[PDB]
Amino acid sequence: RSLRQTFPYVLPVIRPLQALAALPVRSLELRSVSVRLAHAFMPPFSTETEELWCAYIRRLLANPVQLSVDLGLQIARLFASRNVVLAEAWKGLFASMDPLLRELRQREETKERFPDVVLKLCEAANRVRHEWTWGTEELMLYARRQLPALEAPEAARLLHALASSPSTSESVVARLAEAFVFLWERDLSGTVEPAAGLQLLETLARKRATERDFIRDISRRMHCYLHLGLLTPFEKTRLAVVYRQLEFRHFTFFRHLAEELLQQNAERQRLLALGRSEPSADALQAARQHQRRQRLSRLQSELNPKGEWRWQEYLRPGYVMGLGLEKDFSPSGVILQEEILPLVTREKVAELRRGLRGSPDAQETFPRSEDFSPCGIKAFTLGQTAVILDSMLFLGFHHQSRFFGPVADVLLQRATERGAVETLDPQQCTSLMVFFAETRRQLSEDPDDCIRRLTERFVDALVCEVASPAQCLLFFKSLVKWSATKSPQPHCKRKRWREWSNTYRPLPWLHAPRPEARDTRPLLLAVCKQLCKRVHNFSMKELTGMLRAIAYVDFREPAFFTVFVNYLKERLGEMQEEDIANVTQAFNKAKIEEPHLFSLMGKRYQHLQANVMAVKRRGVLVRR
Amino acid sequence: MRTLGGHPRRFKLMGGRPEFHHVDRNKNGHIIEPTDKFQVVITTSKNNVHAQVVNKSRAYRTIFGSFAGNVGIRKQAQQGTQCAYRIGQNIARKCRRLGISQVEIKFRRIMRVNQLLQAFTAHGLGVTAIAHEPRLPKCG
Amino acid sequence: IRSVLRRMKAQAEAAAQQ
Amino acid sequence: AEKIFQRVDPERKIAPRLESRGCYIDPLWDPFKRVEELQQQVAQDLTEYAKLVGAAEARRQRLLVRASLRRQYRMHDPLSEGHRRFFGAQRADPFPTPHRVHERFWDPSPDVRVALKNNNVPISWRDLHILHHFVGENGLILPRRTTHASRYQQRCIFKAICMARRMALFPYDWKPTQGELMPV
Amino acid sequence: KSIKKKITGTDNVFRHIMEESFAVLPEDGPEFEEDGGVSAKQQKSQILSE
RNA sequence: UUUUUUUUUUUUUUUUUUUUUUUUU
RNA sequence: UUUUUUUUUUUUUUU
Repeated sequence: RSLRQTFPYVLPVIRPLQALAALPVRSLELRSVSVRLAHAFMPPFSTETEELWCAYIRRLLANPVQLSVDLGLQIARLFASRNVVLAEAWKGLFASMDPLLRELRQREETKERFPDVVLKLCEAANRVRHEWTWGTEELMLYARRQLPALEAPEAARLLHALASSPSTSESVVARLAEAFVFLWERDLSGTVEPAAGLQLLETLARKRATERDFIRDISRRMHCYLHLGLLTPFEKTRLAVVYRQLEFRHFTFFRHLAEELLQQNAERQRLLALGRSEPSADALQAARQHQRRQRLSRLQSELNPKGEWRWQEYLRPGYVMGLGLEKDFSPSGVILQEEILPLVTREKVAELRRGLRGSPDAQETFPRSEDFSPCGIKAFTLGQTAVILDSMLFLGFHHQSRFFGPVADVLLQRATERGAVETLDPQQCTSLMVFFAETRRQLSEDPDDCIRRLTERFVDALVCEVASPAQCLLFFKSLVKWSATKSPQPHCKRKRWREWSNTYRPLPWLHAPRPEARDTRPLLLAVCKQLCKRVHNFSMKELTGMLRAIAYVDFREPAFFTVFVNYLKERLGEMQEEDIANVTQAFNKAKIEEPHLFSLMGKRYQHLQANVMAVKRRGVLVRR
Repeated sequence: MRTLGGHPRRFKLMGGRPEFHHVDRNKNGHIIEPTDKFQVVITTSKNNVHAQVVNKSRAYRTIFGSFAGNVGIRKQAQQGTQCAYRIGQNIARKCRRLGISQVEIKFRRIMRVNQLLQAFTAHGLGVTAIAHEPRLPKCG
Repeated sequence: IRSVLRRMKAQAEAAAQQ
Repeated sequence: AEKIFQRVDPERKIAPRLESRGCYIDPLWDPFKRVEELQQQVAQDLTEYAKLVGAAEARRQRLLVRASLRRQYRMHDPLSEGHRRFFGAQRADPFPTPHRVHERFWDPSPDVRVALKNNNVPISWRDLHILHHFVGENGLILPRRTTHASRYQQRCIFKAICMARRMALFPYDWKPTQGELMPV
Repeated sequence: KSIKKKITGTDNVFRHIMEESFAVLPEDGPEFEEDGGVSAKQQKSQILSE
């Protein structure tokens, strides 16, 4: 790295003024300050900082690659702490440990082999949404042989990892779960806490399951803590997320959250009429953000006595996208809000009601790990409101005009507020946009400016590669829906006749340049450039939706759509029925008539529809 | 002499145009889309037999058809079993040209419905479902 | 189920006693 | 045995009603009592949880018993099809019974027999949930040799179904749907 | 039915009842009773104590 | 005015004016 | 070309 006129950081190559001490032709004692000082001295990985390489242009480690027994976990953790998306990082590391990990079976036939090298390494890799086939097989196999042996605590963590592995089959994973439940049913019924309870349900959410009986029990205990006023805001929001995947349509629970928002808005407004204005949640969250940056700067200066750092908080360990930071919340609830609504029920009490109609058994104890009282933030934040609201929409709660009305109004008030769309994780930004589009005819004032600001930040996050394909697919699919009005224009032949049509609102803030900003490219071309550069990372269901949306903003670029013709032909068999309908619309709208691809797609669609019988004026009669 | 398996009347009007030229298209200009459903309606009789293709994705719009006179069979030769078999082959062969794989089969009678079904399976035109809706009188 | 259980139980005791 | 057991109760299906054994077996002479004693023994016998090998191996063995019982769950029903599958025996070959029989002999199915009485109430056009059984795939009226009904009620049934069609409350060439099985 | 031509202009009554029923019986509560139905209740009247 | 064929991040999306007016690919 | 006959004709359509 000869160029050093733009990155004045510590450790230029390896040593401040040396390169491996000019060793001849062992390499641990004189270089242990490489990883140690690289933990808080390098900006996050992105496109503008290509000089940031894990291997440092093939200089470290590698010329056989050895001597990695010590710095095995440290190295791994580093990668995961900054969201690296470079291919020549993982392949090299894995290979290096080939002789070091396979040789650890001495005592099996000094740390511990599974939970201290395989389980820890897998976790790190998973966070990065990386492909690791070797790790899947080895971990899966081990679980299948010593399942019973493992204790409850170990089982819980083990299962979590597996569940978080899309590579793994869905049939196999499910089976194993049954054993765990059956073995551990009574033990885990009263001696549980919200912190650990959520972990269990996550397994069942990301993977298909039929353990309805078991799920109900867990939820019962959780609601107990809610009535007692012990669940933290972090936990409250977390519970809602999982519910969406499980399609748990709970009335008494959702209603509580609905009313909680109402009181938050009301109380604030009341105090504004007298003179005393309590700080908002939005500002509190951002207030501590500056402190974390202040301490980081002083630490570097003290350690070295002699922009790029934009998204440095979301990549920190322990931060959960869509909720916030774990150690940024305090317990609150019935002690500070409504005390009436959710119906508490305990193990003891449940028994009584079981019979006729007309403390020693159950004991709830939240504080076990650490004291939850940092005098930080209270109540829900601006961004926390959006995430919770999305769940309701999915379930179909907005239909019922009982509670969603007032709730929706509250959000819109704060949404259009000045300086309110710049402090929130990108995960939350996707949910907020859905709320506006889901109810277009039930809003007080058209938030045209809100969409413009939100869209600007969404392109910025996608360019840095800090968003998963699934999270980036909702914003775009839902944007077209918002900018669309159904009308009944007169027919071509008979003017009295009517036919329903679609009209799309024009956009005048997506095609123009941005000379003021560093990125002179527009918001539309930037999305396309990144999509084609990383087409392989996107799945088939995640590719047709993004392409279908680009053509809806009048993108007359036949060359852009001509790159995917070779990619789709070689992967036609892996295409679902929904994928066919989401790809033809795009080419036709842009006036791109392709006969070599459309002829082949006709056969695939008909073959899938070979097992559905539909008759006239009756519908589908026999299916499969 | 100089026999041809087609329609002499239409052959005289030939002017070098490609196939499927007079057939109407859609707004997008595509003759056929990948997402579509077809249901051939076959009607039998004593001498001749007709079988037209109906597209269920275009409000039951006909695309093309064939008859005993479109294969070079005339006079009493139509009554023979070969007349039905030849007609089926033309439909199956022409189906591959358009780009259709699965086509349903519908008929009212069961007299001359054996030669057509056998010919479809000998080229690639499969059968997904069989429909029979005999309109029997409900009064004397 | 009882038969096998009982039998198995005694086998462990004999080996452990030594 | 299966056929002879239907005459005692033609309005219900044969099943192992273990919950109503008191009316047929004396409480003191109940053979099920043995189960109670036996079940307690198995639990008690599991002294190995932590005595000799510890909990390490105890858990493993627990799964074994669950599998065994689940597999053999069909052993408690010789008249059921499960019994035959376990032992792997060929199907029976009953004598060919002629379809054409004199009116004196008739064995209507239990499901349709109860619907005919209709609680001693004649079937009318309002009983839409009962007329759906007396109709074929094409919507034609079944004969008296198929529905197995009396001469008097046969004429009444034909009138109820005929009127329902005139009122646009019954199909004309197919069977009714799940959304139309409700009386007036 | 997919087609938006069916009964639409109507009020849901089923939900109303259910909603009002949560006061007497919470959703998290049990779904079944030990006593059971008529078949179950007969058993308890026949079994004897030790 | 009448609606034809589908799916499941939703109440969603494509088509639309009567057809057919040629064999071997 | 269509219809019809054991076979055929009469009759009907006209870019």
